[PDB]
Amino acid sequence: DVYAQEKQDFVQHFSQIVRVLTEMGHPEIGDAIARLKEVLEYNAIGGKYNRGLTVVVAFRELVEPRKQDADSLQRAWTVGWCVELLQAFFLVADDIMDSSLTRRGQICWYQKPGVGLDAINDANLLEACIYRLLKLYCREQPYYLNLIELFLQSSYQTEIGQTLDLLTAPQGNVDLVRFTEKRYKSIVKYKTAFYSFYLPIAAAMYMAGIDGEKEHANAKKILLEMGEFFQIQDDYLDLFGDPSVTGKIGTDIQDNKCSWLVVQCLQRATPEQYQILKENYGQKEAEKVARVKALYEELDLPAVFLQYEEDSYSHIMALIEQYAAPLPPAVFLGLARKIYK
Amino acid sequence: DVYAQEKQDFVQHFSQIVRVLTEMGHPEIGDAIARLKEVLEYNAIGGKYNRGLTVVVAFRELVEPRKQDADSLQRAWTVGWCVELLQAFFLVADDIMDSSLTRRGQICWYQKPGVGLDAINDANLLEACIYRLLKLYCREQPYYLNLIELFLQSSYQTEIGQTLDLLTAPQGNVDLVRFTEKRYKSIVKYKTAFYSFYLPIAAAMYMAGIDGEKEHANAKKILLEMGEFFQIQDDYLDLFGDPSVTGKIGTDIQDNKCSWLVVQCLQRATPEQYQILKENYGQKEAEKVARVKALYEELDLPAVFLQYEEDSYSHIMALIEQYAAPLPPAVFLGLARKIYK
Ligand SMILES: O=P(O)(O)C(Nc1ncnc2sc(-c3ccc([C@@H]4CC4(F)F)cc3)cc12)P(=O)(O)O
Ligand SMILES: O=P(O)(O)C(Nc1ncnc2sc(-c3ccc([C@@H]4CC4(F)F)cc3)cc12)P(=O)(O)O
Ligand SMILES: O=P(O)(O)C(Nc1ncnc2sc(-c3ccc([C@@H]4CC4(F)F)cc3)cc12)P(=O)(O)O
Ligand SMILES: O=P(O)(O)C(Nc1ncnc2sc(-c3ccc([C@@H]4CC4(F)F)cc3)cc12)P(=O)(O)O
Repeated sequence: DVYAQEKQDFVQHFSQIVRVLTEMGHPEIGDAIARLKEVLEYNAIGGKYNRGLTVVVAFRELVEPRKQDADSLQRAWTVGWCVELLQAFFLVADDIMDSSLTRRGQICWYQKPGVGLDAINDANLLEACIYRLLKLYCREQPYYLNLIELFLQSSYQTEIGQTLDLLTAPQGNVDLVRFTEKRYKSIVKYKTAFYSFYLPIAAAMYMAGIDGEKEHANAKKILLEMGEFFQIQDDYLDLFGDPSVTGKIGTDIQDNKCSWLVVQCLQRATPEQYQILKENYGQKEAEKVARVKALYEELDLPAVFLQYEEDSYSHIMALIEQYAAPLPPAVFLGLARKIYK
Repeated sequence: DVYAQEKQDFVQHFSQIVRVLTEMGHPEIGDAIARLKEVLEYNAIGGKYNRGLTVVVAFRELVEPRKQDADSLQRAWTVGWCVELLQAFFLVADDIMDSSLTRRGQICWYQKPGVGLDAINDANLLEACIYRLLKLYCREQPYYLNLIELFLQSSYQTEIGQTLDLLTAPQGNVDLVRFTEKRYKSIVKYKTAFYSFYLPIAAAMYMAGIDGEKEHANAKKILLEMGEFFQIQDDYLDLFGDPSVTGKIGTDIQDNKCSWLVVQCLQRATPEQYQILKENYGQKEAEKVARVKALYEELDLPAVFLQYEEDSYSHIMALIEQYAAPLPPAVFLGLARKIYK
């Protein structure tokens, strides 16, 4: 299991990441750096690390082993951690915006006592640490500027998607008319697919000298289609998954979210079916949640998902056959096997 | 008035800034871009634009007029606007953290109805726009990477200071023991001086080919000492200024802030004077505010400020005489004349 082999060394490298981001020439800022230590430890640790590890795995698959020295690996781990800090920045902030209670089975940072909206500044420091790391480890490298720009573009794309999400589903203002498929695909593309699929692979490519605009265009065609499928999967499993399988528990309906399900549900309705969803979707009560689930069931939406999963598997295989070269197909396929739940 | 000459053209260029940051190949994100237009217009417009204009004025003073073509000026205006967007990013967010009501005599963005904590994402888009602008206007230039890194370093330094501020004065937890001078100088240095004084001049230098580590070290020695003085000035004027002069009205005492005044006040106290400040500083009531002001008065703190202003003027002149070369002294002096209130 190629990801499980690399994990040990990756998660150990965190010690050094934090040591270096807090390494004492200016004793005056001690107290803020301490706080920075605390923010990293609480927010970068505890996930599965899929995105970060994809950098280290791709790097191994993309570089000639002759050219995989100790330095090269330190940089790969670091850039991997950069991806993880990006995620930490987004999540700290999104949890504030969504009024979330927990994240990874523990209290969101901003809910922790004495933190509150100070978390906004903490999220910003998380983003800042990316560019500090890139500079400490990669300034002298020929791909240095490509990475800076790739992280920046990835932040912008994610923010644009978050904006589009916030527009599509305002807390307190339940409206289903703007839960369209065109709109769903866009949110997923910008809000998750880009930084979760494209970014880690693309960081790997750059680090191995692969900076062709055509090569990157091709990786991206594949990786976006992948990330779309994997988000639709999570939406499905949110409801119809056993929570032993998932790890979450499915609040998408109480939270009035733009899930793939409710979208597809919306397309397959006599006018009278809409009124039941208007009535039930978003409410605290549990009997209400049940009537929504029963509804999606009586529209054989599993059958619709199953069909989507077939077609999607076929298309992605085709893409990989057509556009992976000159990359090894196992960079894409290994990712798919790792994220499939 | 060198700043008043450049203002017209600078503020007109905003039209183009916004046109370009919202310029339609991807119709799917229309709705988020619209929102981006709205965020820029509300948050980048309405200030004095000192920081932004310092880029355009310095550029004129630093480049040989032969080499000040139409392109060169577009880039100067743009980078100026980049500074202004940085400010917009910080202020949108700081207003959330401080639970501010108004900013520039109007409702803070996050208080505007339908915005709320969505403003966090909006602040982030403001930061993102800097790097989009830098790329659209400067990618091909030899100073491109220096600007990217300068903006990033400036964000980090500001955030670190904001962290140190948040630590020093927690809303709800009034403690004066950590309002020390060493701590005050640090907050000002990182939170304001760097990005308000050093950054705009340094962006100008880079754009004119001045990338020496020694030249930048020297500009910075001057500009930090300047920014320190100008913040101490604002603290003073917050209380002892006529508000016809200032434009603000002095809430620093109700808001339990780490002002230069309260700091210096703390150093000049029998133990019994502290108890009056413990008692009065931070409270809603007005009679309480008065007893604080009366206190600072009876410690001849104007006399202490006056002395500080003399010594400070002398030191800054000395710095400029010693370290401005090979820059023209009028870049520093013009800045001082523009910001002195
Ligand atoms: O037990 P499930 O996972 O629910 C089962 N699924 C499968 N069963 C046997 N082979 C495959 S191969 C496969 C699959 C793998 C990857 C992908 C997407 C393309 C990718 F890799 F991104 C899509 C479908 C699913 C799949 P079903 O729901 O089809 O009954
Ligand atoms: O009886 P098999 O079909 O061979 C069964 N397979 C599965 N069963 C229930 N869900 C999934 S999902 C799945 C799967 C996931 C990803 C992929 C493709 C390689 C990749 F990860 F892109 C192919 C198949 C297989 C798979 P087994 O492998 O446990 O024997
Ligand atoms: O009417 P105020 O402004 O209050 C008056 N101030 C001055 N009066 C006549 N010349 C100068 S030159 C001067 C000054 C200018 C710049 C600076 C700081 C160095 C810098 F430029 F950054 C410090 C002091 C103040 C100053 P006072 O408070 O000293 O009575
Ligand atoms: O009677 P003057 O001393 O000549 C009087 N000057 C001032 N009066 C009250 N506040 C200030 S603050 C001030 C000032 C500010 C900045 C500077 C130095 C050049 C710089 F902006 F660094 C020098 C003096 C002069 C100044 P005027 O200029 O209106 O005639």
